[PDB]
Amino acid sequence: TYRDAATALEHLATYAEKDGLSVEQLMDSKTRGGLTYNDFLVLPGKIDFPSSEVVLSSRLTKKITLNAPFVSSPMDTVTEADMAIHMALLGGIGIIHHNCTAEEQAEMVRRVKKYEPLASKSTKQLLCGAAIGTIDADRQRLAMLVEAGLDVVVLDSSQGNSVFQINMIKWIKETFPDLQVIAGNVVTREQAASLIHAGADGLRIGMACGRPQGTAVYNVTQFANQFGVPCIADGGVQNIGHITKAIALGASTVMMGGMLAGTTESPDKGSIKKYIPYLYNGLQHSCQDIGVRSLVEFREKVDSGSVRFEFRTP
Amino acid sequence: TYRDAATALEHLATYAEKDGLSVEQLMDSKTRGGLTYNDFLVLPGKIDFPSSEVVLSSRLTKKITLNAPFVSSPMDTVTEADMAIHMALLGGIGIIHHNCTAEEQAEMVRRVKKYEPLASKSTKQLLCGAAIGTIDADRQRLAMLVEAGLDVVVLDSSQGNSVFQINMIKWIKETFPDLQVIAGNVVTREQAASLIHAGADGLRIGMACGRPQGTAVYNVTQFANQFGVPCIADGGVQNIGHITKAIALGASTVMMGGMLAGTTESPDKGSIKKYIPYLYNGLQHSCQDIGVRSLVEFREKVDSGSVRFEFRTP
Amino acid sequence: TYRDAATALEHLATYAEKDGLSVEQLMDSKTRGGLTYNDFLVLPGKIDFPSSEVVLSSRLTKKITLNAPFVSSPMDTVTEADMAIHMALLGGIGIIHHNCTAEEQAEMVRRVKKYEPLASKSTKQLLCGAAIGTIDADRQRLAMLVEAGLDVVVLDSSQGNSVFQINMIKWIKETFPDLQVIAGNVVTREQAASLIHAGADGLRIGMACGRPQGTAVYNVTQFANQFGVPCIADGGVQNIGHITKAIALGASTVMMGGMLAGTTESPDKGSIKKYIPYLYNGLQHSCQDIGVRSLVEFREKVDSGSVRFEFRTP
Amino acid sequence: TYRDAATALEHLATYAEKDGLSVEQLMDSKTRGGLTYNDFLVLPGKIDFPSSEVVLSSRLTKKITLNAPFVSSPMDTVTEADMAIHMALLGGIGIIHHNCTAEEQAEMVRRVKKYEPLASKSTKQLLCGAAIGTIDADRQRLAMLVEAGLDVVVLDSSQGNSVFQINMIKWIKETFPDLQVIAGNVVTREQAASLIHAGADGLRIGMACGRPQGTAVYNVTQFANQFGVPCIADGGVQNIGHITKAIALGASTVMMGGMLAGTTESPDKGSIKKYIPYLYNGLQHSCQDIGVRSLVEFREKVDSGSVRFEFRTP
Repeated sequence: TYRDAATALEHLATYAEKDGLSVEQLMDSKTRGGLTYNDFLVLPGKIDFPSSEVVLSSRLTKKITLNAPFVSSPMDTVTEADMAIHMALLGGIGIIHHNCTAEEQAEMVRRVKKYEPLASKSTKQLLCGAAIGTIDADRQRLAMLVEAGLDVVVLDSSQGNSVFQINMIKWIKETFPDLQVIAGNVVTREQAASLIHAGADGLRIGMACGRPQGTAVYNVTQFANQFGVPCIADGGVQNIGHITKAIALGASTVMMGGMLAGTTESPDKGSIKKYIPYLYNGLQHSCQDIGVRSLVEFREKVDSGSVRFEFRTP
Repeated sequence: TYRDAATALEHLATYAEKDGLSVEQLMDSKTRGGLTYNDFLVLPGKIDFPSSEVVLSSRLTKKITLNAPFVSSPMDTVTEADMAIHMALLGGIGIIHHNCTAEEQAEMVRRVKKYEPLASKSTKQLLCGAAIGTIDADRQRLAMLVEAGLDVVVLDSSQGNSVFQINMIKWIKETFPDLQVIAGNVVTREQAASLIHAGADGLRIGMACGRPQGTAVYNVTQFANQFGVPCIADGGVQNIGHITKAIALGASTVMMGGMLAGTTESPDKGSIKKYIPYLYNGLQHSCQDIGVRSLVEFREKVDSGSVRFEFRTP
Repeated sequence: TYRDAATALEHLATYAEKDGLSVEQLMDSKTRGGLTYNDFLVLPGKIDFPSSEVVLSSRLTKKITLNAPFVSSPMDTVTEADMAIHMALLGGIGIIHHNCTAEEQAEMVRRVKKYEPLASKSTKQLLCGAAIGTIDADRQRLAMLVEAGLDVVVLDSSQGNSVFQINMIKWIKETFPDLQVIAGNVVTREQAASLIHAGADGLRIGMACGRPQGTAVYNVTQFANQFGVPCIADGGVQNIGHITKAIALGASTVMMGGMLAGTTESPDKGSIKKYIPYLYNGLQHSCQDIGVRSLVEFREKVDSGSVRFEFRTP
Repeated sequence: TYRDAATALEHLATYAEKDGLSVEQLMDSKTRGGLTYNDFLVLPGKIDFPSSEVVLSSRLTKKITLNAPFVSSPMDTVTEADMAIHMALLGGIGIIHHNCTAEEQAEMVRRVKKYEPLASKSTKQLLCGAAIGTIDADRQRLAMLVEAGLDVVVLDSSQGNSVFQINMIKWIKETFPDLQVIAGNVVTREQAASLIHAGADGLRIGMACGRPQGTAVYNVTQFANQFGVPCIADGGVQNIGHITKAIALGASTVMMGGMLAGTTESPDKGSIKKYIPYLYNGLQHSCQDIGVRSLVEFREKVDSGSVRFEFRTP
């Protein structure tokens, strides 16, 4: 009559595929269309370890790795020296905004770099990022930032795939060889190809014209990750769920803007000194539930079709 | 011109399939995606009997059968001795919560078991269930519950497919052979396989990480029912419609939480002594409309493709 | 360069099919799922006549034809003698409700039948319908209604495909051969087959258990219309758009409940003497826009794939 | 290990198609159904020029080309001589409404034509359009409008594919050979074929009976543009996004109604003298982001599958 319980693990082989969808099946522009994080769930797996064991090391750029995938956005309502210092102490990084004079921006970088476990350090000084535009003036700005000790620059554009930005990337790589460059914003595979070819060390993802973020992250990273170019998901995550899903779909780090506005160190959500640990633990538990011991493993399992997904009805 | 009325039953054969969808067609993760109960309807069939004839006997675990598929959730706002006693008198069962000391929980079980037609009885005493965690302490807790006469234990976890829970299942089966074990929570076929292999007598279904309940119930039970492992649908049903659909998709019993908060016997919806009969009759009428004389028949008809469904637009 | 304007009608042949969807393509339970009237639009065609020319004659049952497809529902808030008289004068019909004693119901019928162009007449007296249940008592009720001059009886059930209703149909046909019987409610092809086989002269369409109305109307009528059994759409139309779409999908007449509550003749929307003409003209204009000169033509064009449809996003 | 950055542009060839959907893939009535502008996004491309270089010249009719695709609707709340004069000065055109006597309408045209860079001019006088019906009286009306200097007439109908309108088109072409005729409204390929065959110089797109605008625009223009018959999108655009998408899908110009109600020159949104430049620049930037240097190029790129799209979930 009924099947033997002892055969339950073996009986999974009478099925053509694993329960749920692979990421490739989920992210089908032809059938499901463009997806946001709220449009799907990640299915749980097997828990064989405590969440405390989960490693969250994350590539920010080709040469920079953080102990956590959290990056503060270059918004004048979010990141200044205070934010950048405290994000780095907590294992992420801060991208200092450029709605300020070049001198003011360099002094903020200098404050971070002069500041004295999970901590993001270069020099042994705290890591610092900063945003610039691709206007002629930003060349002088960048030179000042580099003089102040900048580790990574983010080129700040709604539409990054431009001759202006490509030229800026090429100039930076030639002029400041030790500086890591994150280009963007991009939402398509073609945009990604163009800026990778130009010499980008990382990409920033998000945008009549635009693209649903989940679909953007998947299609850009599916291409970029083949070139070892890590991507930042910058679509305005609001919670641990959004962060887990951004990474699931291919992002290496996640940019936090509105999420961090209102915290103590922003220029009330309280202190980042509590909030980032809360997110860090939340992401450890997400990985635990999914059955992966690191974000590197998480990426590998998803790309192999081991991690499964389900599309959600409205 | 027009076809003869006398040929109407025979003309149904010029059609390739029955009107509406089979459950397999409905629950397609590739086309429709993940479904909740509100996303579909069960199509009516042929009424050849009064609703009063409908039998609602339901398997709780491999060895325990109830006269009705109603199970009270182990929530400190829902089930205590009062609830558990009255659920059992009405042909269902109550799972006593464990947000309390082990001694307090055992005394609540003892109250149920010492209490003196559709009634759920073991000993001739009322059936009682209780929830525990899978922490080391819960081993001592369970021993106390068993001493008090416990018939079935529910392992209480958001994500039940863990080494901790698997170990707990194996220990219980070896230590308390006469005790029935319901494992969970699970939402996937793989999770179900793992806990069935470990020795579960039943599964509890429901859950960044999770799954729409209709899809969860279908895919877990489609696997579990082959092993004679009955599943409890625990996604928070709110009405008779939800209960009918949970069972349609494969659930053997349904867990009621919020539905029963506010009733007289919970620790105003009035008395369960009225409400459960109301639900019992409602489910009889649902079965009647669908054209099935029992929940066993209902399961068989659905799995054979006889019972039909329709997906609902928003 | 550009194509000649003179060839525009001929160039439509380089296309594999007409623009938009056929009704069969629209009403696909596998792809689109279950549809309501709000989920689609009828595409316009070619206007070659004034709307005043549009004929709205509609089959109520195998033997009864009305000058307009409007039927008042058997609700004690909608149809009594006043409503039924005035609906018949305007070319539709009224189904008198049965939330009343059999004597009271017969007197209401008698009032209609004794009352002295588009007018619905049998005898030369106004046509009258009435609802009954399928309980033993309704046999005596029906005998009284028939004595009072009843032309058509509607069997009033949420789920009409029952042994009780089948028995009632067979008894009526044998006992009152001149009486037309509308059976229901049904939502599926199988239910329709059963009640047609029993001897129904018409079907009433609409209903955990149920079906989206557009899909119900299409699938029931696609079957029933082959047997010359006209169907009433009873899903609670609210406007001219709903009425046009119900008929487009296969309904022969449309039942109005809530639409007519609040009018002067119901037991403020004003007088039916104004409202029905307003709907009558609205439906003429709908037919005009679609390019059909009658509801008979409308049915034929839709079933041949000439009339086209478009599914609407939310 | 990782792929070389230098190969990034070449690696795009291992993919079967470009990222995102072609317009033909997007506008599938069978899979996605009927779409509105809010249901999709246009994907960004490569920026190789400043937005100021973007040319927005747009065909209004076979013989009339405007410097911008903006047309004011013939609504008595939107277009009169003031509106029409100022729209023409800004490189678009105004269609004067006909909820007025024929004499009053002709005097409004006369005011435009007698008025003394991007400016729309015929004679060297400002271009003027006007709406008429297809009633017998409108023949005398049109003669008066033509005497006043009318350049283009719009036949004003909810459903333009009628013998009345076809007759009117043929009469106009024969009687006033120098007058350009825009026929409509149409929403289908068949309606378009009929009015093109009759002699229309342009079509106006938009409409129980109707069609989602994005789908209407695509299917009508995909046919009409082959005959060099430019189409006006008249579905009530509200913003720059709507305007960009209407043109993306095939429209040559866009009609603005509600958008322009409340402006200074309508019979507060301020002056059109500011608002139209704002829209003009917005559309230049949209084209820039997409990577096209003109609306002619935009049409060509979209029809070739170069410009890509993404369907948006709710």
